[PDB]
Amino acid sequence: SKISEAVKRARAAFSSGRTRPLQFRIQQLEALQRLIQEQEQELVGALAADLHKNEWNAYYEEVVYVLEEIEYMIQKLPEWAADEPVEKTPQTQQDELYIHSEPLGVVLVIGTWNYPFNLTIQPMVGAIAAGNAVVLKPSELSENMASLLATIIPQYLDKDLYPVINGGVPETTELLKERFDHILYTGSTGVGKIIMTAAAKHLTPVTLELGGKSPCYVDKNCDLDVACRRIAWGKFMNSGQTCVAPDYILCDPSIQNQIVEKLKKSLKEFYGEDAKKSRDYGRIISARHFQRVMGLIEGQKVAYGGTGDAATRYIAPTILTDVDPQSPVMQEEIFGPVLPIVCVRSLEEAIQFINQREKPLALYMFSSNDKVIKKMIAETSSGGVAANDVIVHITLHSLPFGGVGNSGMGSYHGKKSFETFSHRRSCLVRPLMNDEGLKVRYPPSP
Amino acid sequence: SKISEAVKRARAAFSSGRTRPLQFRIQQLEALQRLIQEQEQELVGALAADLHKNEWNAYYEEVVYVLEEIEYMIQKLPEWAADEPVEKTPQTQQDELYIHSEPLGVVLVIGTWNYPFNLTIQPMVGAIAAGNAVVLKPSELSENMASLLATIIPQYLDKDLYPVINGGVPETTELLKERFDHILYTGSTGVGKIIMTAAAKHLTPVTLELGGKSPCYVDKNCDLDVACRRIAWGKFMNSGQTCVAPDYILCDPSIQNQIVEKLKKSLKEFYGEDAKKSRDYGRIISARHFQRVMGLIEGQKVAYGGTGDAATRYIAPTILTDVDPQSPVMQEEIFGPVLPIVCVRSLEEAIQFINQREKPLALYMFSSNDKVIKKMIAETSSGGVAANDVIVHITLHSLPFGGVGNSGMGSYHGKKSFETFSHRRSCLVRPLMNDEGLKVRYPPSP
Ligand SMILES: CC(=O)Nc1ccc(Nc2ccc(S(C)(=O)=O)cc2[N+](=O)[O-])cc1
Ligand SMILES: CC(=O)Nc1ccc(Nc2ccc(S(C)(=O)=O)cc2[N+](=O)[O-])cc1
Repeated sequence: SKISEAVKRARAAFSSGRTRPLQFRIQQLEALQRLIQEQEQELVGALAADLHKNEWNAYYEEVVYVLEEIEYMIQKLPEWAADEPVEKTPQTQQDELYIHSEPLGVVLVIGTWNYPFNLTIQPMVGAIAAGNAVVLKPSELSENMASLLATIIPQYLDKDLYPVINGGVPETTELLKERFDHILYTGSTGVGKIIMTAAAKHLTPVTLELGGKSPCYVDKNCDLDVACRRIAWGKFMNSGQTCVAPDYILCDPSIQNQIVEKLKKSLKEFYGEDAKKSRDYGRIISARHFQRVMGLIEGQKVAYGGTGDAATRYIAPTILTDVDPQSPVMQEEIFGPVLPIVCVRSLEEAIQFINQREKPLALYMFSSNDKVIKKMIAETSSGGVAANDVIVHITLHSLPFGGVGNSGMGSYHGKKSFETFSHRRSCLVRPLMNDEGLKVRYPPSP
Repeated sequence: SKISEAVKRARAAFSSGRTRPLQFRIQQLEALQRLIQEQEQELVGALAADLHKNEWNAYYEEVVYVLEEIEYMIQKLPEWAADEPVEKTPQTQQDELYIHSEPLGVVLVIGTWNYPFNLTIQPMVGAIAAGNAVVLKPSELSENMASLLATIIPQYLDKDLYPVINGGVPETTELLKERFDHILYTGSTGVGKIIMTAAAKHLTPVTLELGGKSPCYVDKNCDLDVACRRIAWGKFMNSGQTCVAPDYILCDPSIQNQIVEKLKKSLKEFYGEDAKKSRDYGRIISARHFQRVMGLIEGQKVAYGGTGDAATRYIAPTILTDVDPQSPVMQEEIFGPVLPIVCVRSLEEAIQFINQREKPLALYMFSSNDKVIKKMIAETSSGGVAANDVIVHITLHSLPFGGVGNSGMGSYHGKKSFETFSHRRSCLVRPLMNDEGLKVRYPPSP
């Protein structure tokens, strides 16, 4: 009964109080740091095999953000873990009022496949920092990374506290019968409901980082040269397989073709004339997803790319024009290198378009006008927002990353990770003295 | 069917953007303030009929805390709602980084019966302040308060935005099929799982204020006169029907009888020789609960009280001695005026006793030694903690109130209510100019 054994062993190890001193956690974190350094080439190998990442983007688009998180947490831990004194009242002057931070217990992190290292290990850094045992369940789709982590994690980190669980849906389903103190899951909206249903049975709090279609509004009087380069970058990295990728563009029909053009120009700079020959361009994860993505290109007006190779699972950077909001490519998260352009004739119409759909993980807008930015923000709802750039808003330690509605609940990154994986316990400490002022509360009343 | 209409009307009213300006929210809150003043005697009448509260404790043990919350929120709203600037990095100097607060949408508050006004309206204050539509579902067990709120709420507050839903389990069950943006529920652990299961279907975030047995540890060398007075107060108010009532006592067998004695002494001061003749002493809510509470007194060593009257649903303040941890009275939340005393022979044994059970909403300890206080806190887990008092820790605006594990998830009160009923949206605003520092990210890579 291996799953149950790993969980039981993790719980027992947590109960012994081993994780409580900050020294212990900082050292596990320092062990992770060494893992990342000593296994750099193996990590690159795994990412290359799974997603056709090269050595540069394997580091600068995934791994390096784990390191920065580790470095930041090690540094801020004593301050975060310290009891937090709070505002008193005229009646609680003599009292101590503070918030006490403590671990939840055993935490489950369920990873996903598009960034199989980062989206497994970054949440773990937080949960470790917060003093929890952490059970890991990597995605099977990132087969090479899943198998590597199961090997190297126990080589560096405490064996009982941080077990890795292998498998897929059947194994995952069985893991969710075990009692956890917190569950963090990154993946799809549909599975989020399953995680939550399973969590309810033990009243387990959850953090769900889910999906949706992240809109990208482009304004008329803005510099499209800068805009389209940034959009193309965030859209086409990892072959479009990014939760906060700009999924589609909204723009006035008068600027459509210029956008198409400036995108091509930027794409050619990134990946050359043929993207299949670029070491910087990725591949689709699985055969099933390759076909899903191809099927969305059908019956569409292609302005660029449009072709794919089933063997190596390559899809050329594709731009679609005059796209029908009801067509398949606009009815699901694309998660591939296909960028539809939908026309709207005003800011107000773009806002309405966004609000009639489920709330996205990210919302993007490009504009020189501060008032256009402020209005779209005030009148929409999304997990997070970036104006005049993409992706970057989820890499800053001071901005919590998370969804809302269908794109998720809860958040992590930086201090938020510590908070998410802790219980914040309200404490009141009074002196035990006969206080004559408190005698009014006691019966009988006058 | 008319449940569906109320929700739809509430959603449409929220969609119109009516709740967004702070002016509107403050107005609704000022209307609630008016309600509490103009309906003071009707509220007292309802609480007297349901729980045998008198006019003094109806106000000072319930209603006054709604008022303080309203006054505090009105005052702090502009500050809380304001965009919150966050720490920058050397690379985001030119940028704007802030957290934007926005309503979730339509909020459901499901109330409970023991404090049928406070535990319905206090959460509502927060959800209103945060700019949501708020659907209310009062507990049917507090039949008089449930029926009153359905009458008076629409007289003072916006009719579409803040509907009251009448009924019980069947009506509640049907309400949970509707799509909400947040659900707050106060009640039992068992029903919490149902709420959460229903919430998963729409990925609705939940705040669960649940139950458990709140322990009260009494140390050997502390002044038992002050201790037992405070314990008896918190234990026996509202006839023991309090989520954060000290449920049982843990103490060394050497101080047991003194405790029993000092409790009697305090009880006699509160409610006279016969508590049935005191207008300050409450009654059990329902016939079903009266019997539940009586059945827990059986086969137990009674040291005081022990008798009850089925007609008026009165149970005398009861103290049980040398109680077996395995007996019924120690295997469920008492929620009645029956105080068991369980013997432990050390602090370490008390800690172990607490940790082997489900996590309680509150943990109480009485001691002159701060090192004993600090140790029990560090080595246990509970929703909140009070040392050398009871109840009071959940009445301070700066201490979030909520559970952990089986005692619940999430929290509210003060600023936390505002946060809980909002989405905290991370915003990054960059200038749309050229940035040569950004060039390093674009392919082709080194
Ligand atoms: C900031 C920058 O220049 N480049 C850059 C490149 C890649 C990333 N990574 C990155 C991008 C998106 C996502 S997600 C959650 O939307 O799938 C996750 C990561 N991640 O954590 O690895 C983050 C930043
Ligand atoms: C602070 C003080 O002296 N007395 C005092 C007396 C009564 C209360 N009320 C009070 C006590 C407990 C609970 S609960 C959630 O545990 O059921 C709720 C309320 N309530 O309705 O606000 C709060 C404070």
